[PDB]
Amino acid sequence: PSPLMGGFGLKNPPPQILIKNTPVPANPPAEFSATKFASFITQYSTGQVSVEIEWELQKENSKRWNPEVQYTSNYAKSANVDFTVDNNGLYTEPRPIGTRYLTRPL
Amino acid sequence: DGVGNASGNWHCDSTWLGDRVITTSTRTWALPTYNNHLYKQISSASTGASNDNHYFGYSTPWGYFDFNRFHCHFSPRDWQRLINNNWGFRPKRLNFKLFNIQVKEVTTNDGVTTIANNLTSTVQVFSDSEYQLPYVLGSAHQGCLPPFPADVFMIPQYGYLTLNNGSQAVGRSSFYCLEYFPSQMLRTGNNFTFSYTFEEVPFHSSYAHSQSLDRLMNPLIDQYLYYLNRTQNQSGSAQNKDLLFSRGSPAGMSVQPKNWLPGPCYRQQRVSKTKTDNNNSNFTWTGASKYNLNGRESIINPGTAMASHKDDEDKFFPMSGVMIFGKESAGASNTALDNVMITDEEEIKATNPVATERFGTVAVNFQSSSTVPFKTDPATGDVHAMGALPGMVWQDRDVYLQGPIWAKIPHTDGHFHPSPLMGGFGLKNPPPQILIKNTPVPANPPAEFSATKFASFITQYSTGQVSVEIEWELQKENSKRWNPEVQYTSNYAKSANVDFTVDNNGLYTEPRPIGTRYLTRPL
Amino acid sequence: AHSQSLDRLMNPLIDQYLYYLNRTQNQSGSAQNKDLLFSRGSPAGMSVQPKNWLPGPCYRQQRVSKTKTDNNNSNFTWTGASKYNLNGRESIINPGTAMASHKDDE
Repeated sequence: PSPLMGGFGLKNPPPQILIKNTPVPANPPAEFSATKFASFITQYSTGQVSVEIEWELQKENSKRWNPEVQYTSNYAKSANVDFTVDNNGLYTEPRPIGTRYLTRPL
Repeated sequence: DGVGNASGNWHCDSTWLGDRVITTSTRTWALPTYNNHLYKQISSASTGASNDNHYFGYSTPWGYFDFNRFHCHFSPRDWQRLINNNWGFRPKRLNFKLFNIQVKEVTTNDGVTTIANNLTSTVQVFSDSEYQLPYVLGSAHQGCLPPFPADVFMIPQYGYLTLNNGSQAVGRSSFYCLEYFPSQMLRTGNNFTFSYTFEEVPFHSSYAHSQSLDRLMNPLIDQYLYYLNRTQNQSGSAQNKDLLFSRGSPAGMSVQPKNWLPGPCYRQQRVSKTKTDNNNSNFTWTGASKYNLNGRESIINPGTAMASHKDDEDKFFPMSGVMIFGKESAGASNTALDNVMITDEEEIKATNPVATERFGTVAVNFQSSSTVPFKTDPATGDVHAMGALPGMVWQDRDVYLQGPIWAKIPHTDGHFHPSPLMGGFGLKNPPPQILIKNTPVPANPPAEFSATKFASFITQYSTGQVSVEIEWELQKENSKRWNPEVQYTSNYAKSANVDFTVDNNGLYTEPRPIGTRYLTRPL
Repeated sequence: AHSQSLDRLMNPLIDQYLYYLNRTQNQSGSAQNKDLLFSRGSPAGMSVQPKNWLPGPCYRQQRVSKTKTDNNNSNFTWTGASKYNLNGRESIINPGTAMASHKDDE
C-alpha cells in the first residue's frame, strides 16, 4: 500500500483540519418567521498557521570510492537565480527535484 | 471573559453508551427586538373572529428558547439507530448553554443599512424554574432549533393567553411582567448555563405488539368456560326457542370469554386520501369531533390514541385524528395533500380501536317473547365514544423525529393517564422556559427633563450560539423472536437526491415522518 | 382558580408546525368540487389547533333558570333529572361530576 503518486501510505494519516467562519445573521424581521435565515453579514477571516514536522533520517554508510552524483545549482551567469523571485515578486521553481542521487549496491 | 475570547465551543455530537445515549446540539440563533420593548395587550376584538376563536392575552418583548422536537437532538441516523434497536426510551437529564453573544446595532439611512458591534449592550436571560409563567411550550409551535445543525434560526416571541369572556378579560385574568423576574445580564464575554433533571417518567414504547388483544389464547386447546350459543333450535325443521351452550373453542375465537378490553375511543370522521371518494361538502367543522368548553367548541385533534385505519384501508384517515407534518414548500393555509405528510398509527391496532369506527355495540332494551302480546326483539346500538372501563388496555400515540418530546401536565386536581395527546412525555415539572431579550438602549434624550417614558431606542439585535445536551435512558430489546424484525431502512435505488439531505439549493428536507414502533414484543 | 383556559394554552403569536384538514371543497366557489386542503395551526383559528389535553368527564344535567318564568310548565324534577339505577331503584345524582354551573353571561 504505497501510493502510486509517490510518498508514504498511512492507515491513520494526518487528520483533516476543517475551518469555517461562524455565520453572523443580518438584521432579523420585527415579526417572527420560521423560515431559516438567508441574510448574513458578509465576512472573512485571516490568520497564521504553523506546521512543524520531525523527520527521521537514514544516513548513507557507503564504501564507494569515486564521488557520487549530487543535486547542484548550475554555476553560470543567468538572468535569474533558480528557486527565487523575479523582478515582479513571483516565486518560481525551475525544475522538479527528486531524491535519488546517492547510490547503494543492489 | 472578554471581547476577544470565545465563551463556548461547538458541541454537536451523539454518544451511545450501553443503556444511555447523550445527544448534544449547537445552533446559531438571532434574537430581534420585539414590540419595540413594549408589552402589548392582544385580543380578537379587531380580528372579528367567531365565538370559538375569541381570545385575550399579552405579547411580551421577550423571546424564548424551544428544543421540544426530537430532530433538534437526533439526526435521522441516530433516530434510526434508536428505533431499530431499543424497546423504549426516556429522557434523564439536560444541560443548556448560551454563549458567544454578539449585540449588533442597526442604522438605516437613505435606504442603506449599517450594522455595527455594540460591545457594551446586554441580553437578559432567565429560566422559569418555578413555573410561575404560562407554559407556552408543548403546544407544537414553530421556533425550535432547526433539524439541520448548519441552519441559523430566529428566536420566537413570547406571548400568552389568559381568561377571556369573548374578546374581553375578566377579574381573574392574569398579567405577567417578565421584568419582574431575576435575570442574568450577558455582555459579549458572558455565557449562561442551566441544568435540569427529568422526573421518573415511563419509557416511551418503541415497539409494536406481535399479538392482538382478541388473539391471546392457545389456538389448540378448548376452554372450560361455556357461553350461550343458540337461543333457537339448531335443527331448523321447527323454529322453537332453546338455551344451547357451547364450549370456548379455537373454531370460534370471537365468542370466547376473554380477560381484557380494548382501550377507550372517541370516534372520528373517515376521510379518504383519494378525494373523489369524499362527500361533496366541507364538513371539516360541521362533521368533526369537537368538545364544548365554556360555550365555545374546539376540535379534538388528535384526541384518543386510536388506529388510523383497518387492514387494507390505508386510503382512509381520521379527519382530525392524525399528526400531519408539512413538507418544505407547504403553504400556511389550504396547502395540498402532496405538500403535507400524514402519519399513520397502524401499529396499535393490536390493542386500540380504529379511530373511524365504533368501539362496539351495546344492548339497549329487554328482549322478550309475546304473551303481554307485544313481542320485543333484542336491540343493539353502536357505541361511538367509550370512556375508560376496568380491564381496558391501550397504547399511547407514537412519537416522531419531527414531533414534540414533552408537555407540561396541567396543574389540576385530577387527570387520567396524563400522557400528552400529541405524543411524548407528560411532565409535572417539564424543562423550564428560557426567556431572552435584548436590553433596551435609549437614544439621545432631550436636553430638558421629561417624565414621559422613553419611546426612542437604539435599534439592535443579538446573535449567538445555543447548546442543548440531553441524556436519555434506553430500554433494550430482549426478544426471543426467531424471524427477522421489521426495521426502518433507507431505500436502495438510484434517486435524484438522498433522503434527509440538502438539495442543490442548500435546503434541508425530511421526506417522511419516522415513528418508533419497528421492533415487536408479545402482548 | 386557573388564569388560563384549557383550550387557550398556546402562544398567540407563533404558528404551529402541525397541519390539519381545513377544507374538503374548493375555496374559490365558482365550482363546487371536492378537495383536500390543509392549513397550519395559527393564532387566527385557535379552535382547530391540535392540542394536548381534554376537558374532564361530564354527565349532563337539566338546565333550570333562577327566573321561574323561563322554566317549562311542568314538574320534571324527577322525570327530567339525571339519575342512576342501582338494584332496580333510581337515585338522583345530586351533584355528581364536578362541572361548571353555567357559561359566561348565563
